[PDB]
Amino acid sequence: EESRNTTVLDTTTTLQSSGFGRAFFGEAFNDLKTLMRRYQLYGQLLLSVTTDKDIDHCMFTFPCLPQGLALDIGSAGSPHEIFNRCRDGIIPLIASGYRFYRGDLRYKIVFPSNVNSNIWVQHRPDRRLEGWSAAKIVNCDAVSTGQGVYNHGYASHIQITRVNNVIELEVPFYNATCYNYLQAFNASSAASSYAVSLGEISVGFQATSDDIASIVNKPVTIYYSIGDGMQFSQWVGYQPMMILDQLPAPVV
Amino acid sequence: EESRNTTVLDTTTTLQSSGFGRAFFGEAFNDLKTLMRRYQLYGQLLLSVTTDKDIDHCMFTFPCLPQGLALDIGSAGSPHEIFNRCRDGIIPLIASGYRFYRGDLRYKIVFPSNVNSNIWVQHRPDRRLEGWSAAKIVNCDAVSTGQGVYNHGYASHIQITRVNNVIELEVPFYNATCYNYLQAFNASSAASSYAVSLGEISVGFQATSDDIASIVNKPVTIYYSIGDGMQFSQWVGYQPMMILDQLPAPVV
Amino acid sequence: MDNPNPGPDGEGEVELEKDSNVVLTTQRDPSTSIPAPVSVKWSRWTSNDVVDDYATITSRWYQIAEFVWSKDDPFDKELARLILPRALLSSIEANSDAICDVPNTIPFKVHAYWRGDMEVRVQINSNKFQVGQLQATWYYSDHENLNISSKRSVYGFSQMDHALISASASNEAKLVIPFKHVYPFLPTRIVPDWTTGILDMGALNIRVIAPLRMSATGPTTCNVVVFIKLNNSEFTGTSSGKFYASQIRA
Amino acid sequence: NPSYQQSPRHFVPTGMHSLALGTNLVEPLHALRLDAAGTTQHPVGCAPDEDMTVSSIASRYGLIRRVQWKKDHAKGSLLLQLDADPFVEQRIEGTNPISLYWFAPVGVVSSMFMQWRGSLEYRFDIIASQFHTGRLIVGYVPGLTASLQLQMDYMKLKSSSYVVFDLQESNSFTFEVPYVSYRPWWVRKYGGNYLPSSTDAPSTLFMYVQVPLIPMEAVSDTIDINVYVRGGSSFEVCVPVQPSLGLNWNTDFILRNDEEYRAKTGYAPYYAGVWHSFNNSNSLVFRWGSASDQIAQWPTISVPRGELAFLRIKDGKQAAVGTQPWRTMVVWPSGHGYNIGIPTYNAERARQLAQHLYGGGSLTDEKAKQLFVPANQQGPGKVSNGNPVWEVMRAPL
Repeated sequence: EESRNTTVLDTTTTLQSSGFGRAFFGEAFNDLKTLMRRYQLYGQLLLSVTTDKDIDHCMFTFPCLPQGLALDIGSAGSPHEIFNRCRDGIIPLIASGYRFYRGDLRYKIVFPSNVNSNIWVQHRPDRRLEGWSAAKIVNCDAVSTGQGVYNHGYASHIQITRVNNVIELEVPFYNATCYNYLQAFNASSAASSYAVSLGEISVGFQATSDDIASIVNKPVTIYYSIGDGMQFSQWVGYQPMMILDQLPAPVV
Repeated sequence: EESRNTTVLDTTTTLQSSGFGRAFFGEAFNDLKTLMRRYQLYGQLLLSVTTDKDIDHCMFTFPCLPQGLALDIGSAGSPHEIFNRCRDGIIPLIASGYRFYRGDLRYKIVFPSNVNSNIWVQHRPDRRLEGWSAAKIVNCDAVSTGQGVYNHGYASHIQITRVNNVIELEVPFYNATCYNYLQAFNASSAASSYAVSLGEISVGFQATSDDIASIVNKPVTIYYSIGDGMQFSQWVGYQPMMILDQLPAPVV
Repeated sequence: MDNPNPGPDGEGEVELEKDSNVVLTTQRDPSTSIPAPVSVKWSRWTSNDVVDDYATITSRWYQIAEFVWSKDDPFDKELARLILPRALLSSIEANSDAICDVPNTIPFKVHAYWRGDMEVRVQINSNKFQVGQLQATWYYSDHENLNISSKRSVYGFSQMDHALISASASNEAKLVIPFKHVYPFLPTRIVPDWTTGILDMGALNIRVIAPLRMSATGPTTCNVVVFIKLNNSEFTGTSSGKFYASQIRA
Repeated sequence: NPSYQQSPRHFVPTGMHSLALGTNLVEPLHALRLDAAGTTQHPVGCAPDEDMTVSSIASRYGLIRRVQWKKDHAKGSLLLQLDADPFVEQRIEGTNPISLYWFAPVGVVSSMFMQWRGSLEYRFDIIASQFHTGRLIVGYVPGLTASLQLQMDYMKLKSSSYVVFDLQESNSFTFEVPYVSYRPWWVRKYGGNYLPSSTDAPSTLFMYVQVPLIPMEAVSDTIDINVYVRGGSSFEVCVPVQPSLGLNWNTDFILRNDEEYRAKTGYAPYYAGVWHSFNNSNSLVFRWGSASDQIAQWPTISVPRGELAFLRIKDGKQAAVGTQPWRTMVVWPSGHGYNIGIPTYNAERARQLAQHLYGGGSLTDEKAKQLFVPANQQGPGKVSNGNPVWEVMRAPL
C-alpha cells in the first residue's frame, strides 16, 4: 500500500516542532485551507466592445470554478506575462490534488478606475459548463438568446463605480450533485456538464454606446478564494509539474 | 569596563525628576521604542515609465528594511533636499546603535492624487538583499524573470486610488534567522544576504500603457515605523556623526 | 517461531473469503487499499421507486478480467484500465453472451439506476523465482479528466493509495472501492439527461512497475486474474430490459 | 426628532478588504445567496472525506526513483545521490522545450513555501526475490557543496551518518533523512521564475552497494529498486510564496523576443481608419479605437542612418482589413509625441514612403500623401486580429 512503512531506520534525535512557524512567526500554516482563503488572480482582460451594446447587455461572462480558468498565456503578440511567467497559481495547484469539491467562492472583482459608470453583475447557475475548452472569460456580443443580456430571476448585484470600483462577491454552491469535478473537465455525460462550475457569472455596464468607448481596452482584474465553506474531497496524486525558474529568458 | 564608575564626586543637590516631561508635557519620552513608532520618510521618487508596461508589471520595487534605504541625496541636477539637507532621520539614527533587530514594519505609502488608477502591492520575502548597494528603490523594466511582474503566492494588497490614494501596509517578520543585521550590510555569506531585509516590497499600477503616461513623474512618498513588535538587540556604539546645521549654505 | 513441518497437506494456512455460492482463497495476505470511507445508502434522497439490493446474487465474485504478464512488458506499462461497472458487463459482452446469462448482472438488465460499493480482488500466480511488481489503482471519474493521459503513469498513481503485487511473493491485491461520484447514482442504460459514459465510475488500472526478471531459462511469464464482488448495492428504476442496450465495446 | 448635536466619528476610508489575511477574520461580502445567513451544507453522504492539511499531504509517499541494481555492481558502486530536500526531481522525457517533471507530493506542497524544515523519509522497495541477497549503505552527508558533491565514495560517506542494510528476507525498508542545518528552517530550492534566491539543498543523500548482489543462477542478476519520498513526521513548512511550479495542463510559454515588431500594448486590435489630424482623415491610419484620437501607437523602429524601413505583417490573415487587408505599413511619429502606423497598399508604397520620410521628407509632402491610402479605402474597417507581429522591412536609403 502507498502509506505503509515496512521498517523505520531512525537516526534522528527528536527535533523540536515549530508548530508550523507558530513558534517563530506566530502563526500556523499546517491548515492548508486557511491558506486557500487568501485571494488569487483568477483572470484578466481588456474590455473590448463589439456591437453597440445596449444597457441590457452583459459586457462579458465566465464560468465560476475553483479549478481556475484554463490558463491564458495570452497571444504571442500580447502575452499575459503573469500566466506566461508566473504559471498557474496556488489554489489551482492544490486543486490538482483532488477529484471533487463542494462549497463556495469569493471573488472581489476590480474594475478600471477611470470610468464612472454603474456596474451590474448577474449570477447564472443555470448555465452548464461544456468541455474544458471555454472554461474561460468570454466577451458576449450581439444578443440572440437571453445569455447576452441582464436577466431577471438570477441573483445579481450592482456596484457604483463612482462610489467604488471594486465589487466583493460571494458565490453560493448550487448543484444537484453530491460534489463537482475538480480536475480539468473533458465532459462526457451531458449531465456531467452541470457538474463542474458553480454556474456562470456575468457582468455588464449600464453605459450607453456613446459613453461605452471610454471603457474600451480598460483592464479588469478578477480575484478569488474559496470562501470558507469550500471542501475538497477525494485525494488524487499530482500530474507532472513544470519548473518555473527553469522557464526561458526573454533573450536580448 | 565601560560602565564602571570608580568614584563619584557629587556636588549636586537632588534634582526633581521630570519623569521625562510627564511632569510638564504630560507624556513620558524615556521609552525610545514608542518614539520609534512615529512614522518617518523612507523614500521618495517620481514615477518613470520605461517599457510600455503590461498590467502585470510591478512599477517599482524596494527592499524593506528598518535600517533605512541607502541615503539618496539625489542627482546634483535634482537633489532630494530632504536627504541632501535633513540628513538621514531618526529611526535609522537609532538603528545605528544596534547590530540586530527582530520584528515588523509599518509603511503607509502615499500615491499621487491626480491618478485614479487602482494599485496593487506585492510582498516578496523570497528576495535576498545583496550588498548595501541596491538597498534602495528600483524601477523595474522589461520582464525577464518573474521579478518584474505581479506574482501569485506572495501576499499582496490593492488600494483603490479613486477611493483613496494612500495604502497602509504592515510587513510581517519572515526569516529563517534568529534576527537580522542592522548596520549597513556589505554581505559576505551567501546566506547572509537573506539575513537583512524583511523581504522585498513591490508596487504596480493596473494602468495600461495608453493611460500610464499620466502617471509619469508623479511623486510617491513612502513612510515607515517599526510596528510595535520590532526589537533591536545588541548594543553597538555610534559611528561618527555629521552635524547638520554645519552643512553649507546654497550660496548666492 | 519457525520449525517448518510441511505435510502432505502442504504447510501454510489458507485464508477463506466466502460470499454467496462463490468462494475463493489465497495463501498470501491481501494488500488492501481503501480509497474512501464507506458510502451512505442515499436511496432516501432520490427514489420513490422500489429499491433493492440483490446480495444473494450481486455479491457473488466474478471474473471480469484476466491476462498474461510477460517479462517483456516495459517498466511503466499498463496491463489494464478497467472502468469497473462497465467492464463487469463489457466482459460478459466480450464473452459474447447476454447480460441476463450471468446471475450477477441480471438486475442491470432491468433497473435503470444503480448505486453501491465495489470490491476487487486481483489474484496472481507469479512464480517465486520470478521478480517484478504491479501497482493497482482505482481512479474515480477518470474519463472526466482530460489530462489523465499525462497522469496515467506509475509515478502518478503512486502518489495516491494503491495496492501492490510483488511477483516474488505472488501476493494478492485486495481493493475496496466504495461508491463516490458527482451524482449519487449510475444509470444502467441511456437516460434522458445523459447517455455517454454510461455506468462509468472511472477506472481501476494496473500499470506495471518492475518488469518480470528471472534467470533467462526461468518461467518467462505470469498470469493475473481479477474478481469483483459488488456488495452494499442498491438498484432502482424498474424498466423493461428492452430499453437496456449493450455496453460500449471499449 | 431631537437633533443629534454630538460630534461625528472620524475614520479613514479604504477601498478594499485585506487579501492576504485568511484566518480569525470575518470577511464581509455581497452574497448572491438568497438567505441572509445561509451557508453551504454538506449532506452526510457528501461529507468531506479529506481534511486538507499540509501534513496530511506530506505524509504520502510518491514514487520518485527507479534504480536498477545489477549483480555486477562493485561494492563501492554508487546507486544514486539525490539531494536531501523535498524538491527531488523526476524528469519526464517531455519533448517540449519545457520538460515536465514528476514530484513527490511533499515536494509539490513544499514548492508553495519559502521555508521548510524537519526530517524526510525514503521508503526503499527492493523488488527482489528472497533468494537474492545483498547489502547497501544509504548514508547522509550534511553540508555538501557541489564541488564536494563529488569526491564521494561510500567510505567517506561512512564518516557521516549512514545506514547499512541487508537484503535477504524482508526486501524493503525506510530510511529517515535527518534535518541538519545551521538554519532553523530552510529556503526553497527554486522560486518563481527568478533564478537568484534559489538556494540549494542543505545536504545530500547517497546510496552505495555495500555488498554486491549475489543472486542464484535461477534468478535474475538485475534487481529493480524503487525510492519513495515522503514528508517525515517532523516535517513542516511556513512562509507561503509563489509556487515554483506549474501544472501540465497548459505547458505553453511565450518568449518576449524583441525582434518581432507590433503595436504598443493597449493599442490592439487596430483597424485601418481615419483621423482628422492626419491628412484631415483623407487618408487611412490605424486606430485602436473609434473615438477621436484613438490612433494605434507604435514602437519606434531603430533605423540606422542612411537607411529606411517599413512594416509588413507576417500574417495577412491577422491584418486589419479596409477595402484590402493591410499587410504593409509605415510607422512614423505623430508629431504629437508618438508613432502612428500608416497602412500602405504594398511593400513598395511603404518603401517609397520610407525613401521619403527617412529621406527626411515630411508626411505633409505630396510624395507621402500620394502614398497615403485614401479614406474611401477604409471599407469595412475591420480590426487587426489581436496584435499581429509585423516584419520589419528594412532597406538602405
